[PDB]
Amino acid sequence: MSEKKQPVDEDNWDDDNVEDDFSNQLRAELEKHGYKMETS
Amino acid sequence: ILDKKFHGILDQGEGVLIIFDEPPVDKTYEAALETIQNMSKVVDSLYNKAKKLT
Amino acid sequence: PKNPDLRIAQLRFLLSLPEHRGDAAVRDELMAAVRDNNMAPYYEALCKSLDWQIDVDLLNKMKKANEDELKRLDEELEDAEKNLGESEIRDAMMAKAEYLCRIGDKEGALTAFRKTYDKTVALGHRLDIVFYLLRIGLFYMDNDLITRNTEKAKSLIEEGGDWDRRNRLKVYQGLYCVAIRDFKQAAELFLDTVSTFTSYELMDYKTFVTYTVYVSMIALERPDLREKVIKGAEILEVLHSLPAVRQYLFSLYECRYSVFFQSLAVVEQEMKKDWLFAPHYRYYVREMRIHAYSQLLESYRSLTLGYMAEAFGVGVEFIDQELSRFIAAGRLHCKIDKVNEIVETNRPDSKNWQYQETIKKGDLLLNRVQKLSRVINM
Amino acid sequence: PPPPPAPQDVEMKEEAATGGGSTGEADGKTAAAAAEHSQRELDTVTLEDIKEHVKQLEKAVSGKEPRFVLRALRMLPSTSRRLNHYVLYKAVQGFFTSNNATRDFLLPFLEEPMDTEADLQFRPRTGKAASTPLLPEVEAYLQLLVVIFMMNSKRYKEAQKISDDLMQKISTQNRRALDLVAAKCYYYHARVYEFLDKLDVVRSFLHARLRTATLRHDADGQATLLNLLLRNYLHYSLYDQAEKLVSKSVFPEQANNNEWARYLYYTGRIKAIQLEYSEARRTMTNALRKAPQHTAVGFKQTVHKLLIVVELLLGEIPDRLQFRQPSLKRSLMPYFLLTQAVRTGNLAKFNQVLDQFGEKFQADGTYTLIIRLRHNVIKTGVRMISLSYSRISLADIAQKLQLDSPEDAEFIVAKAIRDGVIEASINHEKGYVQSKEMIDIYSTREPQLAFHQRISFCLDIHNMSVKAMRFP
Amino acid sequence: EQLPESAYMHQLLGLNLLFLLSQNRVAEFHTELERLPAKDIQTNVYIKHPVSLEQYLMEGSYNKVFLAKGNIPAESYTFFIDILLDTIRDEIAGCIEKAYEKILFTEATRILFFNTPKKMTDYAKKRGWVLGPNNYYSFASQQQKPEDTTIPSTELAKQVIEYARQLEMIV
Amino acid sequence: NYNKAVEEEDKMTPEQLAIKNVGKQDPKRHLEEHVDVLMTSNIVQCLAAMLDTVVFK
Amino acid sequence: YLSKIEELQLIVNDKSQNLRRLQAQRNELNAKVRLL
Repeated sequence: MSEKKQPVDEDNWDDDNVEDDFSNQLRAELEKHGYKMETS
Repeated sequence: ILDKKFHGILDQGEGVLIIFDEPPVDKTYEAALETIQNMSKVVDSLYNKAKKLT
Repeated sequence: PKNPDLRIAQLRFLLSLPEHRGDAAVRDELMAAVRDNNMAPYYEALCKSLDWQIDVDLLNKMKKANEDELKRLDEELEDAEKNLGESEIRDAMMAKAEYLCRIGDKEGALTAFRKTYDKTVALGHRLDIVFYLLRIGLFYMDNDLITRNTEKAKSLIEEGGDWDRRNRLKVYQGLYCVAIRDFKQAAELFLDTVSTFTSYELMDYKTFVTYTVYVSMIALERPDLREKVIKGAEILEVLHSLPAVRQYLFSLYECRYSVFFQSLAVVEQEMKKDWLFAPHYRYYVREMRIHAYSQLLESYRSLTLGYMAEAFGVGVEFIDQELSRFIAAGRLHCKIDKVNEIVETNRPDSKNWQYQETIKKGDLLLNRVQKLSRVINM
Repeated sequence: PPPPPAPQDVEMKEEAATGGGSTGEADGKTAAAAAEHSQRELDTVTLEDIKEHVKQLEKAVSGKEPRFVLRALRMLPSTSRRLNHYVLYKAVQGFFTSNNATRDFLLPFLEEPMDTEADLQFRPRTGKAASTPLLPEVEAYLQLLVVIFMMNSKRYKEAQKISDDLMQKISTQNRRALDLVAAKCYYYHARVYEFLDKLDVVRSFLHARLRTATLRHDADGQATLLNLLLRNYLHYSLYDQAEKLVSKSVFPEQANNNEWARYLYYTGRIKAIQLEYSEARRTMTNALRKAPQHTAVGFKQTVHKLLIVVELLLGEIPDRLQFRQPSLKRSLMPYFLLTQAVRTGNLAKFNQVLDQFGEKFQADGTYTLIIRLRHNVIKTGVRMISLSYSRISLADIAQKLQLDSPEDAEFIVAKAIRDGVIEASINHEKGYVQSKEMIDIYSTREPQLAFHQRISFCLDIHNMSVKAMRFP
Repeated sequence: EQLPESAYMHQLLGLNLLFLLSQNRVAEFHTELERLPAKDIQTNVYIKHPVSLEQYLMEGSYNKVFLAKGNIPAESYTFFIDILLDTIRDEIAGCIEKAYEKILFTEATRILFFNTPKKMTDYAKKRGWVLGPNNYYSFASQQQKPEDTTIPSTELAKQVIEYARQLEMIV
Repeated sequence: NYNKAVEEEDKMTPEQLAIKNVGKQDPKRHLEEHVDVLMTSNIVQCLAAMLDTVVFK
Repeated sequence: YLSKIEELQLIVNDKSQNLRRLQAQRNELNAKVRLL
């Protein structure tokens, strides 16, 4: 049904939905998350 | 508490342990989980729907 | 005849993630090339590895030897098919031609898989097919291979099946369920542990022990936790050769958290350094952390960051971003304060959301079936 | 010459149904709408929009439109012999020489079914004779010797407005065929009129055409011409949405079941551009779940990119990737990083996505998003952190989001109380928020307030299924 | 539309927009953002300054008012920025303790301006206000003590009457 | 508890309505007897919830 | 032509005969269910 204005108009990708729930959060970094032990 | 030998709440601020419990409500549980199964069955009837349409 | 090529899976991953040893892959894999006459360890190391100063003549004379074994196969196949044998010479060529696919590229796959793919007649002539496409689908990053040949095996090989090889299919499906982060199904399919001592498909059953602990620490409940690693020992011998795994599971059974930092850091070192984990490790760290944090808050309510900083160290503004994004990740039902320093454990299940989910389904479902009943008029 | 028999077949299958069958479905029928060949013919118009229509090229030039428009006659029962004429003229394309008699010779061809005889009385045959030739001419808008002829063919369709307005002289409800065809062809009117310039007196055409369809025949005309009027006021400057605010008469049977869906979409874009979050996102949601199917390739996609702009403006949206057509990916190369800039709180990235993709943001053309998207970033911050901590300080969140002073954090918290998300007050000495979350708010009598609407909505749909059970 | 280019075009839109901003509209602002959008960000300080000024007004700054009033006569927007001062002050009359604890003389001096006229005294004697001892409160309880009736039962019992009634007559 | 314990076998019927194409002779209808019981029984319960607000005033 | 639209437009309201055609058929159906 094209009758409107419009005739001018989970490999790594559903993991990307939780990863874009994670993209601003701790990429891997693994040292930081292992060196927060010994600064005290 | 994590082994359900002891049903209550401890404290550190005021130091007051308080034991209480009330888990089972089948009025909520059995009804709503059977509605979840009902909705799965209605999704199973969605193809009778999508078959009579097209 | 799968285990050095599962080491090739190991070693193509060694070429993939660790660039700390940027040519250890071509080291032990070129050794695995100059033994067993395997030529894919410089086909795919000609594609993805280094730019090859000189190994041309000393490995293309053995590509000519690859052609020698390939053409004595390509003469044995006709000089042996003279006998009235149903798929016998087809089996003798499929063994060494999928072993050529082990040796070479997807030329071996197209002259082996597609050749003994159609005319299959028996239990082994489809068992070896499903397993020897499962090998290369486990080796590369493919999904249609390792799942759709097992779907063929559920169709073709079973008819109800055997007792062992369907559990071997369960082992392969649980290996995809640990390749993807399918938590419940990995451990559910790794439940049995009676028929997988060491086949020709297990270059390390202790890596199966790692695969069952690395998912049982998440998915398995606490009565299930004691039911698996307390009530039974059949995994606990082969991981009582690995005591820190047992120690970490009993500390998980205890709630002591600085050794969670310790041994979870061990598991996360290996989680970078074990394959089928590299698109998937990011969820694991915070997921195990919150898997402890749930029972942590289930201890009590008037908690702090000092009595928890005993377990955390300086978990003060660590738990700022940590627990705040656990709150903002739709997780960890709690309330938390700064200087009054409240903690909250909450959510009895008969409250509002279990009352809500019915119309949550049947509003979109409602107007779905309603518009489906509005196509009927005009 | 072997493929043009397929238009030869489908052409006769169309006007057999349309002409003979819907003329017999117009003679005495239509108790509500017994013109089922009207919906059959709109199905075949969608079929001619899937395929080439009849004679755009078809390995020849101009065969069917000079042929079949002759000799309908509606007479003594040997007019199936005129149908036999229609059938046995088809040796011309296969055997004889084809010649060009379309788009130039059509001007007396349209007058042939009137100048043969007094054919019949009903207008759907006239709408047939001016639609079924001329709708196969509109979708070739190459603007050279083809668009002035779409223009004149729809001037004949304006004569079809005239012979829709002054034919049957009152109350013969042939509008449930001609408005059903006229929805389509008036959309193509607006298309061909606005392939060149904005339409000016066609606005008053559309106004009076909405006027004439008011009560005497109020069937599928008002809503479709209102879609035309709405997209008219949408494509151009925005002055007469107060007309919908004062003359909201927009409620038919909502017949075509997708017309109402896209209608609610267009007026959701309206309330999105007037000012709304709540009502606009719920009618966007209702049009979203009222997507009819996905049987039309990637047409939900660009229109959905512009649909959930308001959900982006909520700030409570994750990445939207479940909608993503892979052929939409190369066009959402801005839009993916835009919803990433929604998930991120960076300011330099908030303006560097703009500095990177302002041209596609102009392709959107709806900088109402960017006039409030910074405010959306600070409201995302306040929703997250104010749901997070009970007694936070304004300095913690402030110099965690680079506010540099107490008093603008005070104005943020004050306009957030004014916007009403959380209780959070100020321990007034120099700021230093004293606040709380809200659990133990209420949980028992308050659900059963909304459960009246739950089950009253359910019983509404009960009675609607009853009145839908009435149909067979 | 093909007219000679209008001289006062840039600030007649600004007069209308600042009058709109003074009278607190909600959607004519956006039809103004739709009728001529392309001359808003690139140029036209009579429009470019009020629209980012509106972004700053609903960003959280009544001090950008005075930063801006550094230079906005703009051919007699002076009356309209006086009405903008009025929509500062009566929105202070609303937003001075919406849900605040208490303010003092100095937060009146910061959020309000003109340190003490008879106009903030008129506020304290005009809105039903308690001028505490160099101190402020909305009331003695700030919320007029909400319980709403202490009876949520019988009105929903009448709801049950018509609810069972509508479940009647239907099957 | 009656009205749940029999509702699970009530919903064992639409699985039997999934006959994918058609494999069932006539509707074999078990929709009823749990509309009406729920209907009039909870009409009785809601008018009983009325009854205290009725007798009291 | 003043009142000369209204009776024929009330004849447009004669889906009542079809919805009640289902109702009278159901009358017959369940009435002879009963009689059976």
